[PDB]
Amino acid sequence: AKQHENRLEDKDLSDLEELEDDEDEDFLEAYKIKRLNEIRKLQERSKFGEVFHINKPEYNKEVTLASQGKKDDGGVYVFVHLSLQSKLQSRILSHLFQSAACKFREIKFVEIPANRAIENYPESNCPTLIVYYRGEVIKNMITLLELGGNNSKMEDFEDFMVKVGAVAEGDNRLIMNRDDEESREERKLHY
Amino acid sequence: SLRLPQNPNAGLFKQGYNSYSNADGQIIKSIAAIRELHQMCLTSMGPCGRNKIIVNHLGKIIITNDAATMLRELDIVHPAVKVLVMATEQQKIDMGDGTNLVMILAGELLNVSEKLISMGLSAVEIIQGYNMARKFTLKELDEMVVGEITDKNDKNELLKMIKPVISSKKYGSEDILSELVSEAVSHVLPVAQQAGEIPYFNVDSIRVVKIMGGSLSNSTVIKGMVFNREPEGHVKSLSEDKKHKVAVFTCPLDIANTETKGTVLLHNAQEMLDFSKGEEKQIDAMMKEIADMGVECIVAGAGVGELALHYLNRYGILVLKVPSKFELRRLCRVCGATPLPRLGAPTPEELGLVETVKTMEIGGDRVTVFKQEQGEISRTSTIILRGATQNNLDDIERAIDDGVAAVKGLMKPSGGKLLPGAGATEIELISRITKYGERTPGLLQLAIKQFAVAFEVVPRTLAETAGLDVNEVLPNLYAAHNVTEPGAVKTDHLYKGVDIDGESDEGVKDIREENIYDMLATKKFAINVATEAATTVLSIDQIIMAKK
Amino acid sequence: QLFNNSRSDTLFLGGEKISGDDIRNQNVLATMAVANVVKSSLGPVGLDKMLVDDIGDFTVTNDGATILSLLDVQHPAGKILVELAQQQDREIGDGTTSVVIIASELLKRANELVKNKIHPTTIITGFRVALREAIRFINEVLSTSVDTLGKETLINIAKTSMSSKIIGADSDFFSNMVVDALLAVKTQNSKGEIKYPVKAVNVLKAHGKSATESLLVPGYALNCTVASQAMPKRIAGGNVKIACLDLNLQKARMAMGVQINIDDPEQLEQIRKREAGIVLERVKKIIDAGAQVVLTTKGIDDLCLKEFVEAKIMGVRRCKKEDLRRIARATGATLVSSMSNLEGEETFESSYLGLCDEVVQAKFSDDECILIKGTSKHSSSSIILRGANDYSLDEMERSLHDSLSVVKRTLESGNVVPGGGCVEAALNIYLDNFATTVGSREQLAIAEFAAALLIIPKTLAVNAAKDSSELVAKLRSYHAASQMAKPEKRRSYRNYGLDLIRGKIVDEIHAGVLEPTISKVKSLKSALEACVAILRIDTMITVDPE
Amino acid sequence: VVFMNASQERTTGRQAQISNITAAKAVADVIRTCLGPKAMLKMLLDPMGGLVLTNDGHAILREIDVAHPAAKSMLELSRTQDEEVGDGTTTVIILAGEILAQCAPYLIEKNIHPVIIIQALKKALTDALEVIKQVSKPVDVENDAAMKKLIQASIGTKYVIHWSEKMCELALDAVKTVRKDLNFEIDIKRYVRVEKIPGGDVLDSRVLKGVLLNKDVVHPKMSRHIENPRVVLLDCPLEYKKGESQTNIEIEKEEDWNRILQIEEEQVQLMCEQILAVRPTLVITEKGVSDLAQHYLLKGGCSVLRRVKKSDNNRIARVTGATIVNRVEDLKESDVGTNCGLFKVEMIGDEYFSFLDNCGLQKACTIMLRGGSKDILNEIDRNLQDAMAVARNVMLSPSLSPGGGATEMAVSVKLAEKAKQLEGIQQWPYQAVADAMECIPRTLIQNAGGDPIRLLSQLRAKHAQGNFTTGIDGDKGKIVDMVSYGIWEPEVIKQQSVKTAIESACLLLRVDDIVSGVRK
Ligand SMILES: Nc1ncnc2c1ncn2[C@@H]1O[C@H](COP(=O)(O)OP(=O)(O)O)[C@@H](O)[C@H]1O
Ligand SMILES: Nc1ncnc2c1ncn2[C@@H]1O[C@H](COP(=O)(O)OP(=O)(O)O)[C@@H](O)[C@H]1O
Ligand SMILES: Nc1ncnc2c1ncn2[C@@H]1O[C@H](COP(=O)(O)OP(=O)(O)O)[C@@H](O)[C@H]1O
Ligand SMILES: [Mg+2]
Ligand SMILES: [Mg+2]
Ligand SMILES: [Mg+2]
Repeated sequence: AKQHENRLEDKDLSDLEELEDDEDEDFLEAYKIKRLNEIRKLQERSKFGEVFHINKPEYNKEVTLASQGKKDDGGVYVFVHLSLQSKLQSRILSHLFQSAACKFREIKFVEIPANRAIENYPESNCPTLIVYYRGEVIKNMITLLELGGNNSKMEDFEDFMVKVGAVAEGDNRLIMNRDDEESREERKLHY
Repeated sequence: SLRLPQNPNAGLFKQGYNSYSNADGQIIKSIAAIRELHQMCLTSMGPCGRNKIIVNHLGKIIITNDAATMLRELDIVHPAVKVLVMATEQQKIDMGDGTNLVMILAGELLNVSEKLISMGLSAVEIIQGYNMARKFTLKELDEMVVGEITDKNDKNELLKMIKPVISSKKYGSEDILSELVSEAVSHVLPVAQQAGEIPYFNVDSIRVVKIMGGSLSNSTVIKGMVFNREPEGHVKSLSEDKKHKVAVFTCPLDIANTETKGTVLLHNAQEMLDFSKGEEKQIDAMMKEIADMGVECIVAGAGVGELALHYLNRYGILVLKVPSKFELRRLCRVCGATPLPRLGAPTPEELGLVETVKTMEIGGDRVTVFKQEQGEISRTSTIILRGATQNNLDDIERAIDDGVAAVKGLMKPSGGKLLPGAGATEIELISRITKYGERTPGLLQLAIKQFAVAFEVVPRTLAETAGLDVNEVLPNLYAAHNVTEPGAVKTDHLYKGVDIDGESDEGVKDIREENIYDMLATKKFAINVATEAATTVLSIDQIIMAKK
Repeated sequence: QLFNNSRSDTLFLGGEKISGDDIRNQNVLATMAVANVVKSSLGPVGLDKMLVDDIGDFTVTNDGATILSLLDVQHPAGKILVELAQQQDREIGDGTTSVVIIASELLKRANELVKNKIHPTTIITGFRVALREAIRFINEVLSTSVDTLGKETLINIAKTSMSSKIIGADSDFFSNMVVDALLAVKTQNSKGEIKYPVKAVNVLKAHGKSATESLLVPGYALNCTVASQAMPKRIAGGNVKIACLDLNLQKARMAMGVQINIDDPEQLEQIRKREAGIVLERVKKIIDAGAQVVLTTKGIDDLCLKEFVEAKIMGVRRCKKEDLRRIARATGATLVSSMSNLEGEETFESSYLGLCDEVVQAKFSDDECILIKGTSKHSSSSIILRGANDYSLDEMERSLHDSLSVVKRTLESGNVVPGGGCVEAALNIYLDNFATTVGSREQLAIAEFAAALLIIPKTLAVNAAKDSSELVAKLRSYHAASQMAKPEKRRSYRNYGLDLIRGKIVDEIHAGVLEPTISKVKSLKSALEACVAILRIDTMITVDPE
Repeated sequence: VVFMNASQERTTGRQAQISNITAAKAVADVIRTCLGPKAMLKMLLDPMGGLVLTNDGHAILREIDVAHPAAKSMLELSRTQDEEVGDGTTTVIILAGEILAQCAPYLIEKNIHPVIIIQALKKALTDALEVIKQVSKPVDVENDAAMKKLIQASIGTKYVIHWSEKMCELALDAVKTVRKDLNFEIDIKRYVRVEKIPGGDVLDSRVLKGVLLNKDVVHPKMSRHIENPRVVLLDCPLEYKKGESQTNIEIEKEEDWNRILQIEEEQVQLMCEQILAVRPTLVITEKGVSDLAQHYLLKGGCSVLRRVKKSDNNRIARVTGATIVNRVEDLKESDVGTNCGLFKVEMIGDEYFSFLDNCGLQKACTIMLRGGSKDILNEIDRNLQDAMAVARNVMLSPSLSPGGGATEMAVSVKLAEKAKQLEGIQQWPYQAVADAMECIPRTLIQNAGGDPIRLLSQLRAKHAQGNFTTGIDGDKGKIVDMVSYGIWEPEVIKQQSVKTAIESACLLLRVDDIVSGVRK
């Protein structure tokens, strides 16, 4: 049953063209128009793409209004970062935000100093990662010992975005699914 | 493609029924199924054989080195293996000797048949091959026989008979175990020399009573018998000579009650006064006729009343309980009494003769002894077998049954007709049967050849169990039978056999001076029933089972 | 053993508590339970075993190094013997099966000394004085390996390591192979100290003819496939240049976090061209250097393959880091991580290229291997093992890998001693006379230490399915006269052991079996240090996981 | 306190060897009837659902998952025999089973050690290769008439013996095409292509030296019949290649966006103009092709075919001699293929097929097999792999031996004469090797329906006279010499069989304990 679904489900618009000579045109082009429409929706939703270094008055808008988005429940995820330059984990998490911002343009990446965020915040609890969605806090994450701590990598951060429902599991942009071209080249030769 | 049709027209029979044809190597599997329990028999043949623990579902354990006994408790699934169980069961019932051999041969004939069926020999020719080998095998056993007993009772001749039999089951020490049997065999036999009467012997005459404690050296041979009974009234050493008399009654020592509604009836006080004293005077009057005959011990067959017991121990008459039929019949054969169920006077001709009845402590419990003397001998003697472990008592007791079963082999045929043991009788048939294959033409010669190869298991087993390398001990023994033109005419190369302990090389210093031999009657039916075990398994080409 | 003890009676521990001689007995059964699988694998008469992973996959193994590593044991006392088998494989590389049996019997034989109210501190002291007395006796009885004018001090050494394997019958053919292999891959370091890097030779898992017809390569064999099929497979002629590169040769993006931005669209195609051109400029200068064969750690894109196919260059992708160092070391080249120099310019010099006589690609049963032979600067070697399947060759791979470690030690240290349990039986006669001299309670410790050493020659006879006491009694008789030899050679009744194929006691020097003395030294200390670790434990405290 | 998560219990002693040897016998029983010319066929139900109808040993064993680990050593022998030669796979399994079956009653009965048996098999293997070298002889390799009967030997077991006259010419022309001069025969099966076309008739076939593509032209104006085609291989896509740097363009002026799409057209225009610098007529590319690039190639008549596999491009290169070049700037007249002809696209309703034909000695071809079903196409395709597999060894080495049980009987007769002459402890297992070679002749006889007890009895006396070429016929079961009929095989098949059979027995005989539960 899955062998028929893998022709369309496991191929993007660039990979669907492989089956142009083999499979029927009406079977293939019917799905390419569907996948083409999904690509256009992501382009319209790409309202972001760099870290929004904000300040508090604005928090009451950027962090929360955005989380409502269109309010068609067009919700928008907003990853906040209570930065603290003295901590080593904070500078690591700041690099992950800019790296993920260039890839996931639909998700908003927010950064602010922790001293300016909350009155007399504990410095030991920093860096803090909050995830808003439709005005509600989906995840109040603590320091990155859960995500490896000092040895945190980009692969661990992208895996966390899938757990909170920010990115799909089978997304082609994730490093877990985005296999290298040399990897797929060896598979075709050994097939 | 995803699923087969799963054997259509299978609803002809039930789902639990299964067929097993000769194809698909299933006859090889049946030979392999025999090979599972056959290797258990390899460690259990010979004097160095090892016993086996068999824990039943009830928990009753029996330790044993015999096959017919061990196969009774094991529940078997394969029907071809059950042929060996009933084949060895037939061996134990008829002759009581040579069961490991049945299994060992009927298993190796199926082993060498694994090579014959794989070569392409038809099953019909295989049965014809072993049958023609069987007729030549039984013929040559009568030809190469040497020695005979020629005397029913002798001290030295019985050592040649019993000792090689019990040497397999619980070898231990030779003299202390052999003397207990040879002494007991002489007691029960009706010797009667120079009369022309037919001899007679019963397997049920010699019986062993198990008593815990002591050691094997303290075992004695009792002339009479023994039970674990307690006298009711009083105990008596009976130091009075001038022998007592014996009266056996099968009915209980009590008033013979009416079988149909025995109930009192007293119409007036005159019968009430006399009914209590009438039972006392009636029971006393019956004891007067019994007591005047000079009897001092009565063996009862069932429960004895208290009023009858009060008048028996008045005159010092001993009471013995035997609440069963066979326990009462075995005692009459000792004293030679004829029981009568009536409560009257025993006849003087029917009264038995027993000199003394002692009560001593052997196993801590009360036992009653009936030792006779040299005068007025008796039969159905017992053997007091002392030991520490109850499991060892069971296997030694069945060794006496095998030894007593070997004594039965002298009565029916014309004589003893002993053969050389220690593999000499098996290795000699290999050369004779091999020469027989060369004389006969046809495709059956390979069946005759493999029949000789199957007989190598007896010397190969005794060499393996003895802790020796069979590759060097076996071909060293073939040199005694490969030889020719050697000096002596009166040739003594037939007594060469394997050796369990001792000199290197192994051809034994004859089985002679050693005084170990085998019986002809055991080898005849053993090869007959072993060939029938291989015949019925090889002749069948399809097997059908149910529920498993 | 009998029943479980009370669980924290007025102690208040979350886990289990046990004490007394019960846990000491459990450690003995624990060391004996893991040692029973090692018993049947000892000596040439031992048989192999197979471990199933519950997925169909299985592997045949004789040595207890990887067997105990695969057997996941949860009892921590058994883990020390598991790590002891892995420890002995790293340093010595042989005798992993013997330390487990020796360490288990030292604990088993010392278990009787525990219930005699001999303290473990006194027992190990009696073992340790027996140890250093045994090491000095081993240092007296051993022998140097130049030994004789003929070699065969290396042909005979291989037979001991090659015994108890599937290819022990073919050890006569493989004995010449291993000695010719390690003498080719020698090196120089520390101003005159010769070294022999183990695993430097390439063990290929080939299938085909047989283990007897395994051809020894006079050079290194690279196990990798060709990139394109239209390339030349065979390159003849002398002085074949070898280029060893590691930089990234496929087309890659810009720096790790930069973004390309341009206003004028006219130069948008030009920046695309130079990114495609800058990678081909590196390939242009290699062709100017004239490298016939080039090897790369990373991939090779199709933009580079067209230049190698045109100029008849052998480009091979998917090389590994540890291999190319041995290619450059053998062929005489140097490892090139990037093309640059102290000056600002970028170029490639001909001195970076190696030299070899012949390079041929061969295929055998779906195994493409590039045969590089005739290295001018330094020689190399590789062994193409051939058998039934890959899992049978894993035993042969471990058999060869252990053989290199044994032949490594006899050249690093010329002193050797005979096999067959000779030194194990000789120490018993030496320690019995020493046990009486010391007097007090250590006599039983030294005596039972000597009795435990006899388990090595006893296991050779038990696994042989022969009578063991006759061979041990005859070996005891000859060694008993060695201490009472009465010197004046006529110092006979020494250097004898068991011959299992015939079942006689003969001279091991003429039979052709030896072992280096350093393996006996490290095995005894590592076996006793493991015995010290188990004997000193009194009570266990197992905490359940939260 | 288990001490072992992986089989704390053990099955040691002799019972493990009974399970090993009996399992080695069971794998041979399911393919005992798969030998000789009257051999039967088998069917396998894979879990994916793709059925296959097979009689070759390698296809039977590889598609059967076995739970017994000791048996799996026997399953891999046909895999080893397949990749090495590709013929004679069934004989290795039954021969290894008979060696293990014959060597079974020696540890049970004689209690002889396994390592003594290991020495016995090596000396028997040394003598087995010696007498096979004596029985073998050379023949002429260049005689095409002689090569037909040798290819017909392995074909006689399979279904296509009825078309043996066509199959020999089909395989002999194919193996000679890929053959070249330089182990003196370095050609490989990977160059030989075999395309399976359902439908047609197996009698109508031919060996076309080319590469059969399974797709249509991309534009309808292109001519499907070219007299003098010119092949040019390419790896670059004709589409616009997207840069991996993720370049973003800041458009401020209005003419920038129009100029970008004009530069896109100008790049494809300049790229197509460089293709026409060498004026080709047939272009091949392994990647996509944009519709913009199709129009500019119409003026030159450059027929383009897209999404071609990487292996097919190499096969196109060896036939036409074209060089694979990625960039479009480095096209020269030498890069353009030559000596090609007969480019024609035959119309078939299922799929479009394009032929190629020739007028750097490496060559390739494509065998177009016609049949009645896809499953029997795999049968005839595997027979082609067996048809060329028997032909490689006669070309590699000129050595050659008889077959049909005669060469195996010659090993048993020679070993039996010296078995009594040895007179040692190893002679008992040495006799088992001589008895182990009797299964093959026996198997052949049994399948044929004859009585093996008397046919093999006179065969012993026949070989005792001093001849070796006397075998057993598979149809009627005579003792006629194989020189008349012509049953001959290479020497490499029998050499690999006795070597793999002995080496597999040494692996399995030295096992005494079985364990599981590791979960690596
Ligand atoms: N001490 C001994 N020396 C040599 N052979 C013996 C010795 N004891 C027994 N045997 C042989 O071993 C064989 C074992 O016979 P077996 O079948 O065990 O008798 P049973 O039927 O009583 O079990 C005998 O036939 C005998 O020849
Ligand atoms: N041919 C032989 N004769 C006698 N003893 C041998 C022989 N080969 C090996 N041994 C003994 O076997 C012991 C261990 O052998 P080893 O090669 O370490 O086995 P493994 O390779 O399984 O670790 C050595 O101490 C040695 O005395
Ligand atoms: N008509 C025949 N007459 C005699 N022998 C034959 C005949 N056909 C096949 N054989 C024998 O059977 C063998 C079958 O070989 P093949 O089918 O190629 O592989 P496998 O031996 O694995 O089945 C050949 O080696 C050949 O000697
Ligand atoms: Mg008996
Ligand atoms: Mg070793
Ligand atoms: Mg074939």
